[PDB]
Amino acid sequence: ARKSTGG
Amino acid sequence: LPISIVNREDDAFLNPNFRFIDHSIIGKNVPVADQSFRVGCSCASDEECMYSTCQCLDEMAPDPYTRKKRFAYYSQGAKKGLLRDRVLQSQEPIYECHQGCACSKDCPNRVVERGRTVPLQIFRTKDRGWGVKCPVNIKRGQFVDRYLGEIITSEEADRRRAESTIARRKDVYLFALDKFSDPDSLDPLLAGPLEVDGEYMSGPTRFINHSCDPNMAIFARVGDHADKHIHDLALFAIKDIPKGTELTFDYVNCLCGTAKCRGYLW
Ligand SMILES: Nc1ncnc2c1ncn2[C@@H]1O[C@H](CSCC[C@H](N)C(=O)O)[C@@H](O)[C@H]1O
Ligand SMILES: [Zn+2]
Ligand SMILES: [Zn+2]
Ligand SMILES: [Zn+2]
Ligand SMILES: [Zn+2]
Repeated sequence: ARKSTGG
Repeated sequence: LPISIVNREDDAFLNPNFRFIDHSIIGKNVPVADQSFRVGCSCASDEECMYSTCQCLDEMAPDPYTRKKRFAYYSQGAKKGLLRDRVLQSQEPIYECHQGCACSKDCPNRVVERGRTVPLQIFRTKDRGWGVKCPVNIKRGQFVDRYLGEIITSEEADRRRAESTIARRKDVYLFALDKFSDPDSLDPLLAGPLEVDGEYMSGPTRFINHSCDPNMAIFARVGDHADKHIHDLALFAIKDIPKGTELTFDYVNCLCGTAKCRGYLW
């Protein structure tokens, strides 16, 4: 997978 | 501000191929807007870049105016230079200054810019492999370090994600620069979503383990204002942290003790 930043 | 590695009881060591870098590195198929539309602030101074007069915080909304302070960091308490609580809880991008403004090194709104100010120590936990802990206290709101690596595009990533996720190592190290998406748507210029990968090049934060009740969180730090599709990834302490406690953060926001454990990661 991958690291993220959303909300 | 030295990195130290410690491994008690394992025979593992850092791969001789891994490399430590101070600044991220762009891959070749990624964007670099013209130095022709770059804007910093003329302030004189120182600054006095803590008030709305500075063009660096336009997008930052408010015998008659206021003529109040607004730059997302505290200006004078024992918490000076620490992330405002308004920004912690509210997770709005941090608009910081850069090499385009008429302000210098201490410009109160250039924290992430200055880089890490606390010494870190990688140590070998037992279950989750390597992990990170700090040899000195870290008050909540504090800036630990930022996530680095090699900036790339969604397609080339798709390339590695599967080429890897299929035949070998699962250890994922790709962070997506998506605060703005988606727104625007358409275409413008031329053409009608590119990422940062630090498997073979990165900073200490490359070793922080995921948790479901993290003591740290990541925020986007923006500068040029054209350089925002490739925004910095800042790791801020969301709560006070004793020494020797393993830095953690939710990879999206599993062997984590966390009673609130969301099942798995990602
Ligand atoms: N909460 C968690 N649960 C399971 N695996 C985790 C985890 N946090 C980190 N990892 C591991 O770490 C990888 C991402 S990067 C973490 C660095 C790793 N500890 C190292 O020694 O290089 C994940 O793919 C997984 O293999
Ligand atoms: Zn400034
Ligand atoms: Zn300014
Ligand atoms: Zn500025
Ligand atoms: Zn968990």
